[PDB]
Amino acid sequence: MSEKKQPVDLGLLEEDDEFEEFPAEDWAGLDEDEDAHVWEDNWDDDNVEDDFSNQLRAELEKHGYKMETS
Amino acid sequence: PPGGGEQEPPPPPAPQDVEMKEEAATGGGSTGEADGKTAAAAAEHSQRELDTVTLEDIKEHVKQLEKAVSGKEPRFVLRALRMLPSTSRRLNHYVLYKAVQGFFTSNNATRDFLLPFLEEPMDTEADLQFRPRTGKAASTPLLPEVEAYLQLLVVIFMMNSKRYKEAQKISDDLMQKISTQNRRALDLVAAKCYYYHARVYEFLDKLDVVRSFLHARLRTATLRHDADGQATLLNLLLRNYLHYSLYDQAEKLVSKSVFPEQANNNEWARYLYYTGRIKAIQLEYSEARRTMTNALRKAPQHTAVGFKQTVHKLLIVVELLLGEIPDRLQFRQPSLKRSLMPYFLLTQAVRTGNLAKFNQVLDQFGEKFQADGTYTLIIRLRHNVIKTGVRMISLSYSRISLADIAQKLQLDSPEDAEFIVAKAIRDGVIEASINHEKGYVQSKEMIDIYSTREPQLAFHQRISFCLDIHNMSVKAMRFPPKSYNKDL
Amino acid sequence: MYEQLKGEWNRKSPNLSKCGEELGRLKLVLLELNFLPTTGTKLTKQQLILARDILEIGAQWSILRKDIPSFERYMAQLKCYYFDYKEQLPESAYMHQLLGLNLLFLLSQNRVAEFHTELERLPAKDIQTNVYIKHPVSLEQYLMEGSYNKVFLAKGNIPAESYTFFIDILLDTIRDEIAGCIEKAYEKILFTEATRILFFNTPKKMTDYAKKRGWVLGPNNYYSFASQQQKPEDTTIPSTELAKQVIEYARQLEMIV
Amino acid sequence: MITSAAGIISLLDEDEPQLKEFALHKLNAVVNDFWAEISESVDKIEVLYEDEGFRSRQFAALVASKVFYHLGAFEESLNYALGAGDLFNVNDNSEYVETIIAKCIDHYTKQCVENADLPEGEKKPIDQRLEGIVNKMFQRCLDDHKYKQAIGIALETRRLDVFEKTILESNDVPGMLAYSLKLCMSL
Repeated sequence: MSEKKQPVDLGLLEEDDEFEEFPAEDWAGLDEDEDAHVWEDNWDDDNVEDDFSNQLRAELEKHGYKMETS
Repeated sequence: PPGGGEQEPPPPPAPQDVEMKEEAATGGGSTGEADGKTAAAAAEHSQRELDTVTLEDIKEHVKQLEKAVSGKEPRFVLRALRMLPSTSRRLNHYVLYKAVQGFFTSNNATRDFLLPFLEEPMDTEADLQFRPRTGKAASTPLLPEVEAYLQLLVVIFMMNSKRYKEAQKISDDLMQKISTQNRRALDLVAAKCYYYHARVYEFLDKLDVVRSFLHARLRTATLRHDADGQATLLNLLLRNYLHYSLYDQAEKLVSKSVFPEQANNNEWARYLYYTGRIKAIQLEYSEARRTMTNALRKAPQHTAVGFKQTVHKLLIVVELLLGEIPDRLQFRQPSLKRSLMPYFLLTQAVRTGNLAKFNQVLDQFGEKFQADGTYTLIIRLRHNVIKTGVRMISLSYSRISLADIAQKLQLDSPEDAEFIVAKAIRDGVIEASINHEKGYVQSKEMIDIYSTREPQLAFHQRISFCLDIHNMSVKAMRFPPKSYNKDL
Repeated sequence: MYEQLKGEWNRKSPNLSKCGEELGRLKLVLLELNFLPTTGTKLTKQQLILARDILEIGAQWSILRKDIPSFERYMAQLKCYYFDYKEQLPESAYMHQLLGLNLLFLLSQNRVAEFHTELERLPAKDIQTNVYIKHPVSLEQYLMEGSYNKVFLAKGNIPAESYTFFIDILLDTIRDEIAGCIEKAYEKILFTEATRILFFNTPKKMTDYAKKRGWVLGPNNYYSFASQQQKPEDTTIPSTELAKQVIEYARQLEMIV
Repeated sequence: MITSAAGIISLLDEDEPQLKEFALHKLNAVVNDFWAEISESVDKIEVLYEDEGFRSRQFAALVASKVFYHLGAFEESLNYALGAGDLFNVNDNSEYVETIIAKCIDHYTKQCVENADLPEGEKKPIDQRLEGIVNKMFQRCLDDHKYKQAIGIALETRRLDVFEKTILESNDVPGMLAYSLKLCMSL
């Protein structure tokens, strides 16, 4: 049919009318580091990145202190 | 006054040529194509009419045409009327009535002349001979034009268009079952009608009329159908069954019949998403995963973007149930991206699986995914967290500690450790060895693949199934060359 | 209308042989009174919703007498007045009570997939702050946990609501599966964990399950046999069906030719 | 009226048939709505049909005969439309009645070809109500004959006295014998 795409796209225009170019520019803050970098790698890098965005992000600086303590 | 007054009679005089040329091209192309033998040549205008419909779905047609452009509305087909022979003076008339509106002006209006659209369908639609194909080829394209802008009391005008549609053709028909190319057209044409004022239907009403008749019209085809249009009429029934049916003793496995040759190069995808949406509530892990991902991968023609966010979103919604959640990886379009822009923090919050934090995280910014309705598979997710996390424990080492991995699973007791690990053991999805020598629980955790482990029996079935798919594809390169050399 | 019916209605009758006469009596009165919902003239909602109510409390004594085909009979007939087109039907205060025992019945009969597809209609936000509105689905998410310890500690967390014995009907009808899955016994399991996981000191599990499982009972251990013992195939019969595959490859490759 | 009612299943699974009978009556209204909700009670309908305990074999065999062609083969529907015994049924333009007399006529003349090559010995029984509802709609065509299909079906039915009543009231009798032999040498 593809006319049932129309109310789903009315939902999409409501989603784009939630925030008007606030997520395109702010998420483009991450996209400008992420544009033209292959985003299959950005899922692994986003995976371990968001995994370590909580804690122990760099952590290789700490392993030299983990030598004498462990 | 000079700005739009000088550019007013300029812009307009441009969709007139392509719409009149289009209706003469597909009208005279359809009648002039299948006129002699409609029964021999079939479905040649199937892709033509649907591609014109999807070609006119993105019409920017009426923006200013409420003001003094409405001469196109009282004019219509007017081809070869009032007498089937001696149409040469009517060949003069074709230029005449188009030329009358081109001398000075025309008395025009929008909402007055709607109801006497049945003046010619009382006596002669076009010719008194090709009345079915010229009747639907006359009426059915122009009804979404005037019944476009469904809002602003055109819903009642849509009801007038409904009863005119049924009243001339689809109350029963003029000849029950036409049994020609316009019967096969009238399947998806009448379907498309019912989808079009299905917005009128669900707008205020619900299931309680033409949908209940559509089972009788669904079986009035005699059964001898290829059932393509019968399947399209089934799709509105199943989408009607999406929002609230929940009973499974009819449509689920009962509606499941012969599974006819139902192709359309769209209807596999959207039919399959519909049955995967309803088969997604019992949490199908094997079947709906692969075939609903397949239905995501179908319909590449017009967009792969704007609609497949729904089969995609539902797909990853049921994919994170299994512990392994693949994100948006290989497809780059900023529609699915904004679709998962709320979903990203929680779908990355699947794998680490922290109970008390992510329980707050879901409902915390939960606006639209928890306003999407009744919190069902997310409420199964809320205790699926520790099951997918302990499935990652199954992807980790064997022995279960009482402090390290019990504390790590936020679950600090001897009983519940072996108990809920044992709830993963009663699944059968894993491989584990329940042993108590000193009280510690072992597992052999053998994830060894069938490489040097019964390979013949293992990809035995892979050989048979794969060769059947490749060899029915060999049938699919045998028979369409028969469909090439058939005409010559 | 035809008579009062309210004398023995609220009268909590221990004897249901008295209620069988009133019950089939109401079958004889409602026998002409159009069991199917009737939207004609719309003032029949009084007798149709009171007919709903007497089939509701008649279903209550139908489970008090513990009659299973009668139970799905009265629930399948009460759905018809629950599921109707007119939303002018006022909601029973005991409607969610009886639907909650319907969820009890679905988990009791192990039809729980149809519970899971039934889960869309029930959070309609009528109350949602009463504990019984949330109770069978929370108990079922405990089932998807499998956690019976929280259920067993949660036995007295239900108030003086009199269906805790019906919850005990559920606990008594799931211990076949809980005890069966804990005695699934892939390698072997020892008795002293079955001291805690298996139930109280009355030895009914080792009595009934010695005649149900019919296994070997060793020196204070629970033994597991017939586990991954199977000898692999001869490869000859699958070579014959592979030969039939070769026949069908000569067929499907070369039939029309 | 109803769509998803399963109380009608439990009433169909119930004795004291004075409650069964109007339940089946209200089932015959909602059958075109849902034949697949009846698909689970097909077994109980068959059980109350096969015995002669329940009094109406055609209220059973009509329901089963109208749910089978919605479910499966037209043979199994046909065995209960033809096996419904005496059926008081007017001619209607409804799909159900014309399909069951359609497959009835088709399988009837199927039997007539199956026994047209066997004049004697091992003759298969043909129930007489089949002859009645074939010749009832057939003679219903032969109110005026419609000047064509009397000899056509009369050759298709392979039966002996079916065509002497056609030529009794027949206009342009050499037109009917020449039209007749014209069809006969063309087959």
